[PDB]
Amino acid sequence: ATVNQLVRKPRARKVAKSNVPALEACPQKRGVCTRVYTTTPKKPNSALRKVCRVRLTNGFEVTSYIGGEGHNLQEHSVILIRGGRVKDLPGVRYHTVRGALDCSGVKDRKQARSKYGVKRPK
Amino acid sequence: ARYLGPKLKLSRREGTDLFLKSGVRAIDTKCKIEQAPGQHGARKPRLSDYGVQLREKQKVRRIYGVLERQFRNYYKEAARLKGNTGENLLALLEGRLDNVVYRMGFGATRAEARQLVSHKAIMVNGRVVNIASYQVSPNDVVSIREKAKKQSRVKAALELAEQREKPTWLEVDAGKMEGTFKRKPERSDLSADINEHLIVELYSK
Amino acid sequence: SMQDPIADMLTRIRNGQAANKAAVTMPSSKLKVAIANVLKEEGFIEDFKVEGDTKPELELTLKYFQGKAVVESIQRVSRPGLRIYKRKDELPKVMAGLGIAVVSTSKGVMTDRAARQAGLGGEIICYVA
Amino acid sequence: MVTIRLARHGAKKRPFYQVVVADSRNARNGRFIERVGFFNPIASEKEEGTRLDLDRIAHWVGQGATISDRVAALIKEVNKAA
Amino acid sequence: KIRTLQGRVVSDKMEKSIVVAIERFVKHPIYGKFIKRTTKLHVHDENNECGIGDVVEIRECRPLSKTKSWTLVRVVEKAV
Amino acid sequence: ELQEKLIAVNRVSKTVKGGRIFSFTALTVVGDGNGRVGFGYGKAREVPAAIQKAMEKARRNMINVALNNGTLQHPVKGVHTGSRVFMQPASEGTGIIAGGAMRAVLEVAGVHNVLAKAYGSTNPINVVRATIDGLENMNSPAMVAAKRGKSVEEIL
RNA sequence: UAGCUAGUAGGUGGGGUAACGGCUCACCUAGGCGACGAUCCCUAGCUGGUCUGAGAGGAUGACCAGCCACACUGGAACUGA
RNA sequence: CCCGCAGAAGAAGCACCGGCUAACUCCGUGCCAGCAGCCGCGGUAAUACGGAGGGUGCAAGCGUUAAUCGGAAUUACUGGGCGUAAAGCGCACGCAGGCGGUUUGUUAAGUCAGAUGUGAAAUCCCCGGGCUCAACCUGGGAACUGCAUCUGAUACUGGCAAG
Ligand SMILES: [Mg+2]
Ligand SMILES: [Mg+2]
Ligand SMILES: [Mg+2]
Ligand SMILES: [Mg+2]
Ligand SMILES: [Mg+2]
Ligand SMILES: [Mg+2]
Ligand SMILES: [Mg+2]
Ligand SMILES: [Mg+2]
Ligand SMILES: [Mg+2]
Ligand SMILES: [Mg+2]
Ligand SMILES: [Mg+2]
Ligand SMILES: [Mg+2]
Ligand SMILES: [Mg+2]
Ligand SMILES: [Mg+2]
Ligand SMILES: [Mg+2]
Ligand SMILES: [Mg+2]
Ligand SMILES: [Mg+2]
Ligand SMILES: [Mg+2]
Ligand SMILES: [Mg+2]
Ligand SMILES: [Mg+2]
Ligand SMILES: [Mg+2]
Ligand SMILES: [Mg+2]
Ligand SMILES: [Mg+2]
Ligand SMILES: [Mg+2]
Ligand SMILES: [Mg+2]
Ligand SMILES: [Mg+2]
Ligand SMILES: [Mg+2]
Ligand SMILES: [Mg+2]
Ligand SMILES: [Mg+2]
Ligand SMILES: [Mg+2]
Ligand SMILES: [Mg+2]
Ligand SMILES: [Mg+2]
Repeated sequence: ATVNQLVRKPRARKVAKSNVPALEACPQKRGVCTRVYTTTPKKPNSALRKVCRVRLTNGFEVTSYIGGEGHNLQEHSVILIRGGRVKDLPGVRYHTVRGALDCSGVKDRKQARSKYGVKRPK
Repeated sequence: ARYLGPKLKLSRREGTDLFLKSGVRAIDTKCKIEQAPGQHGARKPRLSDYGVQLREKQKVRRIYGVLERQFRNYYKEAARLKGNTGENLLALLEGRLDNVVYRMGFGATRAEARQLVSHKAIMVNGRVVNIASYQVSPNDVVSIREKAKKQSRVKAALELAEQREKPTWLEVDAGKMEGTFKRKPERSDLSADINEHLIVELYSK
Repeated sequence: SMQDPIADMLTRIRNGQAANKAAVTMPSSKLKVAIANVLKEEGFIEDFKVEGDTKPELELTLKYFQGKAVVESIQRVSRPGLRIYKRKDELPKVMAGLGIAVVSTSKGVMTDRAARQAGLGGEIICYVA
Repeated sequence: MVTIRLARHGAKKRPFYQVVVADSRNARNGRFIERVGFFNPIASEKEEGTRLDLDRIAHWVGQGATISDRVAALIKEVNKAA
Repeated sequence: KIRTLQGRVVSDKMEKSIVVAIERFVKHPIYGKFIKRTTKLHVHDENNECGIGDVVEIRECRPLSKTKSWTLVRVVEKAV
Repeated sequence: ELQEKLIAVNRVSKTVKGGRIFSFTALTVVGDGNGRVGFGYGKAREVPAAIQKAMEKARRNMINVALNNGTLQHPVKGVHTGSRVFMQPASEGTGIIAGGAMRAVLEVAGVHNVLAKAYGSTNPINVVRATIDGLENMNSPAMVAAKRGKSVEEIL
């Protein structure tokens, strides 16, 4: 605080770590599903949330949510992951992209289709 | 790039008459102007500060037929220009070529005027200008070209305009079908129902 | 230790005004006298009086108007831990020109307005409002 | 050597040449010693379009500066017009 | 009038040469405090005339060694 | 002509043997648009009653403010316990560049051109209190002339 | 990361360079750098600028222009202004 | 770029609608399926999930993800703090360092003033001009808060001399 003190030792900028470090400042990244399973939510919620532990092209082993109702995923299924946490799966920091490589678009969706990789119905 | 939907729908939402119809027939006869559009029109929720500002901005945008990016650019230009920002914005909007054509009366609505301008019916200083956003300057003559001079729509529009209140900032010759844009209008010259201040606050959040 | 006599003087003035003291006394110095003179000229104090020979004492007579202190605020600016010097274009306007800023220039201690008129900057001693 | 030449500027299909003194080795729009005019080949009527600071050009030539053919033509035009 | 700098002789051991601190009283970029900064310079001095602690005026010249591109012009305040 | 506007309405609870007792507090601010501004803090079991109480309180205990041509007289700071506030006069046409509560208080007071910021806490009641205090303290050049025993022309 | 440096620091004399110079060599002196961070480690082309911000700052250095370095990797010179 | 031809003809989507945040209803499911930026929502009357109708916002784009600054006075020079919220070394001594009562003289290092040189062009900004308008291009200015040198002022700070 003292001007002398500042001169001696200046003020440190608060280095904020990223909350999506497997992306490595990429907007998406490709990976292979090591394992596909369901998991229980946190204490204000009950569900069986679909999630896949995925090995990324850059080495990282992350866990990724699978949004939408139903999915055509299994082991050795090449997917694109994006940023976003499930607040209620602890330690899940990434979403799968519905409507990418191995991942199919959601079946029978008419709204938020762009978010779930569904093509425009006739 | 243009709104192609229902116009009285827009008017009902705003509350006012936005002059989206020629004004032959009253808006009360063409629609429930008092009630807002849709299932939940018969309800007036209490509007937030943001909401009121947004509504005013929407009103002005609908009145002129400007989409948001263009409108924002207009606001920035106004802010840059010296003097009052809201006033400047209003002046720029007025300056637009489709608007001047409408004011002169070479179109019942601004939509009609815009159509004419796009379709190359309007000459600015003896030079066919095609852009509706073209800023008209002071002392600029703007005229119907002869091929569009035979248009029954143009003559009908002139009649309607004669019914309407004439603008002080233009001088128009009905037989010649030419009008001189003498000067950009002042805020006292434009309509009082527009609260430009709300727009300024909204784009200066 | 005493490390800033001007600051001490300013503090004394502030405390006197707070406490409704009629006069405030302190060890006199030439810089202090100059500052006091500037203050009197601008009308933030009623008077000053230097008294004594070996160790002289400055006695300022403080100024009140409606029961309350005339010098609303009085802050040191330049100080031993951190000197402040400004150029003529950078000279501050205290309270948007209502209050004065005592500036030590090459041509003696003067208010900011006077300094600006002359056309020279200097050590910004204090703001007074 | 030092030369006096046009540097292409403007937009596609709408060239605007800056007349610059420059060491011949340098690239067309690169490093240059002095900018001694401009030339606007699509300039309309009731527009100047050309402007060469002739005194500076004379000085550089005196120093020993070569002149581009186009720049020479421009100089000739300026002299005739004036 | 020639460009020249003054400084205290920090050392005079290396023969025909002295080291001359040229303290400058700069202001801090951010905090605005005035900090004493120092500039050591290897100065050439023929005849080994300078002592330690001596104030000395120096000018810049063609480099005389790996580190030595200054020469002394006049000594001042050469007390012990 | 006594323009008034309610800044914030907040529900507060008391606990009793039975259960919780809710009630509403309304912070309003009135002013004449020529200098006079006053805030009021009313409490009642229902919102309209609370607002009325607040309005009455605000209408009384107003305070005069030295305005120079619809703008501040000089840059002024103001504090009230957590709420430390800064507000600076600005050129005609700038508009009120001021937070929520702050914007309300300034507008009813009658300042048309200000640059404000609320530092510290932004708790509406405290922030309003801070702004009113700052506005009140702000003196005019006639005031400074009177204090220093000079003409206004000597001070400028 | 607290000590580092023997052509190391300076001198004299030869040689060398288009040019000053431990650039190089022989001898002499024992210096020189370092808490105003030497040395060591990690990262990085630099600038005009760019984005943001009321400003002070923060981040950044694609495009355009100035400077630098490199040309499969490691050395070397020749020709030549 | 202009002229002519035919005919509304060939040309509208994307997100969202519990609060923040502009925009609400019905049905389906029933802590499931699912949603989610935060707070949260769903356990059989869900404006929060999914469909529909209606609406809101942008529009040849609209969302999502990543990234930077802002808000964030949340590293606080401008512009924070430390009794109890995070924060006074357990206490002292003391080198470097930071700071220094009062008077006169001197110097002119800091400081201040003026000039000169430079601070490439582009960029930013101002007044113009050219593309039908805009973007874009462009003329002239302003700016480049800097650095250096010379000549001054000497109140303050520093140095030196005496008190
Ligand atoms: Mg960390
Ligand atoms: Mg739950
Ligand atoms: Mg577009
Ligand atoms: Mg030799
Ligand atoms: Mg030799
Ligand atoms: Mg690299
Ligand atoms: Mg590199
Ligand atoms: Mg800020
Ligand atoms: Mg590249
Ligand atoms: Mg090379
Ligand atoms: Mg090579
Ligand atoms: Mg290769
Ligand atoms: Mg090789
Ligand atoms: Mg050759
Ligand atoms: Mg050769
Ligand atoms: Mg709402
Ligand atoms: Mg949704
Ligand atoms: Mg059911
Ligand atoms: Mg139901
Ligand atoms: Mg919701
Ligand atoms: Mg829904
Ligand atoms: Mg900050
Ligand atoms: Mg704090
Ligand atoms: Mg504690
Ligand atoms: Mg203790
Ligand atoms: Mg002293
Ligand atoms: Mg000392
Ligand atoms: Mg000096
Ligand atoms: Mg430039
Ligand atoms: Mg033009
Ligand atoms: Mg002195
Ligand atoms: Mg002295």
